[PDB]
Amino acid sequence: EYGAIYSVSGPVVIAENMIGCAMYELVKVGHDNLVGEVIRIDGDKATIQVYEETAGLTVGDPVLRTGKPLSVELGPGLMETIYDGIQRPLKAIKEESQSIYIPRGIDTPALDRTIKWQFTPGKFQVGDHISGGDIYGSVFENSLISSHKILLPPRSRGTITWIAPAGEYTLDEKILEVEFDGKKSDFTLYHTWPVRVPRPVTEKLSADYPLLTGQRVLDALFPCVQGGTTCIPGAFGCGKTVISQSLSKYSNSDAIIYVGCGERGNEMAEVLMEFPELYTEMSGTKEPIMKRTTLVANTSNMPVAAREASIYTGITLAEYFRDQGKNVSMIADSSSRWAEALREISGRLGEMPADQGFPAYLGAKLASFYERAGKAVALGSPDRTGSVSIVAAVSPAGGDFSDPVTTATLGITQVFWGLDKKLAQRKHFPSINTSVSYSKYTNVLNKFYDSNYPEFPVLRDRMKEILSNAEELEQVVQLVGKSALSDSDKITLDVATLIKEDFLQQNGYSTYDAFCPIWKTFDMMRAFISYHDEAQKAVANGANWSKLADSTGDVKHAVSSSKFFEPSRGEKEVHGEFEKLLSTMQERFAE
Amino acid sequence: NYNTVSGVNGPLVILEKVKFPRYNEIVNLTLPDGTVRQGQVLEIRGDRAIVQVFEGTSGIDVKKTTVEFTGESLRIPVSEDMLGRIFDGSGRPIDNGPKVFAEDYLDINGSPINPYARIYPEEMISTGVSAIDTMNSIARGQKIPIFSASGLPHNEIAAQICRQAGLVRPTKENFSIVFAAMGVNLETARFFKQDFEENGSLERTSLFLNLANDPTIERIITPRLALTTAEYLAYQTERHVLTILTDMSSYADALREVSAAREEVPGRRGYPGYMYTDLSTIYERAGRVEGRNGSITQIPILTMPNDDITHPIPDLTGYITEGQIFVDRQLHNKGIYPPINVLPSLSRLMKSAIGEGMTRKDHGDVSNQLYAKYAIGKDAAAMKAVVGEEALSIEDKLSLEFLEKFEKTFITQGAYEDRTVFESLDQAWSLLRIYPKEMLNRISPKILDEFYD
Amino acid sequence: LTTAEYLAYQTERHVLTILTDMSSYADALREVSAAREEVPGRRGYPGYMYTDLSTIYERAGRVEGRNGSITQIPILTMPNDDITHPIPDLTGYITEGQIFVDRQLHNKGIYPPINVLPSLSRLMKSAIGEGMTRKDHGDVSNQLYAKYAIGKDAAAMKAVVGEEALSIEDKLSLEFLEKFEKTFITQGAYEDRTVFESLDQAWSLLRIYPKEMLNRISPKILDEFYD
Repeated sequence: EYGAIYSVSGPVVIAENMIGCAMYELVKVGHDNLVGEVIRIDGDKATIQVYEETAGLTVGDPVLRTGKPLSVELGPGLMETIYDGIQRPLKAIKEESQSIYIPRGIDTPALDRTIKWQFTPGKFQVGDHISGGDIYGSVFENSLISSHKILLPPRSRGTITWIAPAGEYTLDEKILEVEFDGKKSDFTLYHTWPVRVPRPVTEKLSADYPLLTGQRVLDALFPCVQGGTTCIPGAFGCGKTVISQSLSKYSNSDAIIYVGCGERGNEMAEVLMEFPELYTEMSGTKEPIMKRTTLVANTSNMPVAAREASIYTGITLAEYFRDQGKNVSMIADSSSRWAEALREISGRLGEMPADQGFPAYLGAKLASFYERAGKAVALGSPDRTGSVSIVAAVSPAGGDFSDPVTTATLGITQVFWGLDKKLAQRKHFPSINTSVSYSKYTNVLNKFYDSNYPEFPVLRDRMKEILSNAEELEQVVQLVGKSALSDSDKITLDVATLIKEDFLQQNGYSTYDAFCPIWKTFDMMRAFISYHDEAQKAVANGANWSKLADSTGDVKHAVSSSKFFEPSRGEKEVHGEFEKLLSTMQERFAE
Repeated sequence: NYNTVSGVNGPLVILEKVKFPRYNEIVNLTLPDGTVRQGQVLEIRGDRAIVQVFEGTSGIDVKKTTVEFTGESLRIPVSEDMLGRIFDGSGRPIDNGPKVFAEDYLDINGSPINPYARIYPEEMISTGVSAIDTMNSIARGQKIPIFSASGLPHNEIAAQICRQAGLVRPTKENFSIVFAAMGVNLETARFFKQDFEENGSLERTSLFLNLANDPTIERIITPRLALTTAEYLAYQTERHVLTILTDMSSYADALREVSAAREEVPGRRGYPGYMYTDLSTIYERAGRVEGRNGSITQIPILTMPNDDITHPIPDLTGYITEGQIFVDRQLHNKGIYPPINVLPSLSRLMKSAIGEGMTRKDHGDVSNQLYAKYAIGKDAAAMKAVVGEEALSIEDKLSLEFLEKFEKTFITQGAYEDRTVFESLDQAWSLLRIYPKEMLNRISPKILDEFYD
Repeated sequence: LTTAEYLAYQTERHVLTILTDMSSYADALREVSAAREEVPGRRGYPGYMYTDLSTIYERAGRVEGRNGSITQIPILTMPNDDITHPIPDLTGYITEGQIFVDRQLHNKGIYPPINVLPSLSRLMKSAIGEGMTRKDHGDVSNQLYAKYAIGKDAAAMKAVVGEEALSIEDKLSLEFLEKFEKTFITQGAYEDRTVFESLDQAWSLLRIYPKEMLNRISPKILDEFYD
């Protein structure tokens, strides 16, 4: 039944004859059909909360209700397309309306209906048993990734009747006619899924498959597997953007879904301008990073509902890509903005706050957002394996861990890698605290890495113990003195100082240090461990510390150069250098 | 069955054209989309009724929804076939097994044990831990909690407890436990699953698992199902019943969520005002019944927010349950085996299992003396850290080395390694032997002459 | 705001926005929010204040394809001389950088009291350099700021052990602090000095220290500037 606004108080508007509509349901208010959301419902008069401007909406204007909740369009035409908090293109809005401002109440499709695509039936015929997730065809979408698999939408099971494949069609065209127990039914290449409901899968699993960060320290200390969860600080000017972009470009995941909550205009504009500038490095040179990825941007002026729930839409799209059987990753910028917007939404819903101005559903929403990710097997005949790696940043107002955002971020994410501004102010590489860095995925990742015989865990824990002993030595150096220690302490301190330069630090500006392969980092840690062990063995061989430090300089200079010279195809070349380190031991048996 | 519905606001429901509704009555809600969601009645006034939806009011039509009201109170299909099979927070099978045949239909609310019918705590048990033996004793059938912090090895240490429980207890017929999770993590779910599988008790134990992905109502109802199940095991089944409940923090925050969703007048720290009694619902259910075989031993696990032991969650936990076993973040980052805080941790009945006739007469006095040496060692540690190493007394350094050794040796044994109570008493006598003759003022002359080799 | 908006997207001209007494506008917004008879939030302020400021400070920026740009620099009084104030906390994470006021510098009978520690701007990276402001801008700014900071540390240290214990960098920072405070800090009431006058006065005032006394200076800059 068509609704009619009988009351308007501020942003909230109550409309009668809305009994047909449901709770938490989207609606078009006023004669302009402005975007809105239904909050409560009393009989035939439902109370709706408009996310847009309430100005211009008057009495007597028929309000049409969607009768369902907020959703998004998954399918072809989605990739290489920028979107807003409301899941709307800014570029297409500026191209169509040709205006520098965005009107309130305007509406446009998320996916382009003006884009024709060439589709072809892959593994689905007429009469074959298929279900939700089962591949109904294949159509080339991006210029980077392989043809996007168009599958029969969820809750649809039957025998195929009329197939429109192969052929050229748009996103508004039905690519299949399925015959179910409900007789004749229509299915298209494009689908629509609720933003509040995560994408359905066949079976859930734990992620033992490690994701390559491309950074040495990121993959070594606090590694995040594909499907895994990782957290960091959202401090501006702390160089979070560089680490984020380097992570997105060097990611081992197939796709990346970037979702911002809110921020200053300069940051959002800088990201918006610098996004498409990245180029691919797979097949020589494919398309830009913006083509095989999805972007949802919402500024501070955007609605709060388009903030706290934007992460839900982005995660819905990422899980939709994870429903297609491809490993993906979800990046979230300034989650504290979605949390504060959730606080304002808490003030708007009348829900009594819990602590520090946080809503009641705090723990529930955080856990729901953190548990939607992971590596699993999607539903359907396809039986393809997929993953979704959640990566979040929390930027509390006071910076205190007592804030809801901080406790929730530390609690939900099983892996926490801290970014200290002082560490970036130390004239070093990407900022990470050596003391506060921790991850709970160490056991499973270590046991899984034993399959490929790539064992970091031994050298990781060893270098950790070395960094700790060096930390105690540093605490002692500021207490008594630096000249009063033993030989082992000096070797540990020197190894710690050396590890912070040629090992841990990797410049993304260089060729070989931009993305460090598993073999590169493993060989670096192996060579470092070989040098430290050779020094420790030489300490018991009767060699002087000064003479050793002077003679073994070549081994250090050779080990420091293992971070360059591009491609790691010749890792054995490093092994010889390691042997040279052993030769230093032979040099320590002479002088 | 009334097909008439009136209003919907947030996560709740209101119906009309009905009468004689029951408090906390089971009600089946059939939505417009065909979705069948279970719900409980909130209040009833005249021809109007108000109920709460477990699955939420999301995606539900007002006039197109139908509802069948059973009218009976909260009802669960309890049986003897629950052992070895896994159940979800919603009661539905998560083990992908067939329909479970119910032996008896009983209220999940649980019935308070009559005081005269209540039997006093007795005997003893071996948890495989020296701290679960020496410092704070654990009676069989008694109720003691575990207070941990977020990120700490709560699940792993608890796993050590559940794994070493039935193995060590016989040294004081295998022990049967019950696993319960309310709004818990998938990672913790996998860890607990692998733990219960490794213990091999999965066949002899039952599991009620409510995922965090599931609703809050299911998490709050999981504890009730576990209460009725453990009650049926400790009374009807007449077997030794261990009760393991986890993620009390999630149930607490969810309780605050339900309390705020009704916009009710909140108490301290935003929780419910009936919280003392709400926790006491499943808390006071533990104990022994005179004349009836078996008992229900409650070993709950909760997580203090921001690792704060002064938090209202832990305060209310101590105010509800009697005694608790603390897990400190201070000793968890020290790298030693599982981090029990000697100060905060205490037992409900530590005098029941001590003395001759139970275990030995060398237990309790040694506990008081060791606790004294440890505390004196802590104060002396602060004093030593303040003034200096040459500024502290002899007792200061002696108690310091004694506490350090007590932490490195006595406190550190192992998770999969279950230390017998006798080994605990021997290692304790050897730890106390490190101290001087005049060191222990809490010990008797006979025990002092006996313990020294 | 609409007035500044008309001279940017339509009229296409360079604009600058300035808001005075945002605290009074906050109390006014408090009465206006109470006009809906809603129960106020913490310390008598609306919970939607984040969005209220979000529709305000978002009126500044540069537009693509439009020559005219609008810049805004608001002003607000911190409550009871406290940075914990809801106003300061709201504009803190929202706006880029903050210009504070030192009550000590205003009550000492000196010029504009912006504390050098607290003074910061996020767009300072794009507003300096060759072709923007000057090549002597950023490095000498950091050097002067470091001189004032270390000068304050030396001010406290000399207030402890006395002036007889003054070290090289300590005394250098003492003179640098006294100078920067009584000269660099001093601007004027109606007085507006050019950026060139700023760079020149900066190099000249920092010239009091030797060439190696500043570790905040680059070699190329030191060779192409100092004269």
